[PDB]
Parts: sequence; C-alpha cells; structure tokens
Amino acid sequence: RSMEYFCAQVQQKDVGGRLQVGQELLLYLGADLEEDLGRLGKTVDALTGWVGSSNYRVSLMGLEILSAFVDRLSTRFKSYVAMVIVALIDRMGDAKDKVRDEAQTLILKLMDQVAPPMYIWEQLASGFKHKNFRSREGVCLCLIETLNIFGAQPLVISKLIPHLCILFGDSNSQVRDAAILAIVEIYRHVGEKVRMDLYKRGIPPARLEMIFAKFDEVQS
Repeated sequence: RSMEYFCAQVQQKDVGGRLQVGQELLLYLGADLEEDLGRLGKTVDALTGWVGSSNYRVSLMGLEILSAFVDRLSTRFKSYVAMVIVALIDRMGDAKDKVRDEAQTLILKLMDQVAPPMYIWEQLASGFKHKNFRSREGVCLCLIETLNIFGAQPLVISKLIPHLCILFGDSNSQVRDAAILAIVEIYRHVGEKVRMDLYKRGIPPARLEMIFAKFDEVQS
C-alpha cells in the first residue's frame, strides 16, 4: 500500500475507523512516503486534525503517527512545524494526563530532530497566551524541559522572559507556579543578569520582590 492510499484513508469522514487506519499507517512507517510532496503535506495536515480529536485514543494515535513521520523525515518535517505546533499547544491543554505528556514529548522531539530549539520556540511562545489554562501551564513546563534537555545556549532568553512575566499574574496558581519554576530555572542557567533583566519588565514591586526571594532560595 502507498502514500496515495494513506492520504485518502486518513481523510475519511468516518472517524470510527481512524484507529484501524492509524494502526496500519504505524506499521507502514515502522517498516513512496516522499514521492509526492503535496500528498505528504495533505497526509500530515489530516493527522494534525486527528491530534485535535476529543477521543484520547485517536489523539494519541495521531501523536504517535506524527512522531513516526518525524523519525522518518527529520529536517524535512520543517514545513509542517507551524501547523503541528498549533495542534500541540491545544493538546497540552487536554484533560488527560497521558495526552498532555505525549504532546509535550513531541514538541521536544521537534527541537531535537526537525529544527533548532529557538525556531520551535518562535512558534511555541504563542501558546503562553492560549485560553486553556492547562495549555499555558504546559508551555511553561516545556520551557523547563527545554532547559533540562538542550540547555539555554540554543535560546534567546530575552524573547521568552516577557511571556513569563505576564503569567506571574495568571488566574491559576498552577500556571503561576510553573512560570515561576521556569524563570528560576532560567536563572540557574544564565545567572545574575536575569535579575538585571527582570527590573526592566514593568513587574509590580511586591511581585518582583517575591520572584527575587525565589531566586535567593534557588538551592535552599
């Protein structure tokens, strides 16, 4: 079976058959894919739709298939990053823990295998303002993981800080706390110049004092 075949199958109106279609595609990926670039794009497009699904089995299966496409395409997946990242930001807001986790894992995989971490972050940073509080928390958690896996050298820290500053004021404690963890982890990697930066961000004084208390407690 071929790409023409899978392109048609993943676009079926009958969603009920997505798991069966997906399993076949997964086996196929594991085993031309790139003989028609248009068809490859339409297939990835459709699977990005599957990631959207409220059925966790389908969203997970879409994530697995996209992950397999990343394994086989590497930097040739770059053209799909924009739309995949939008879907991933939404998915990080999913009610189901495993789904949120697999969404985050794929985002990190893009930074490892498809394009430099900052290229991904230029798109991913849009998620900081998403109107799902779980998505907002997830973007912060991605930043922490990015530092844990790739370090701070690949990123332009000054473009990420202002987003965290907004999230210090979030309506949810879990989002504020994740943003705080993220800024403190930036501090761990970059050092005292992060304090210098944070004085120029318009942060209210009592909040800034609180952030610097967290910095003082960085290893205590």
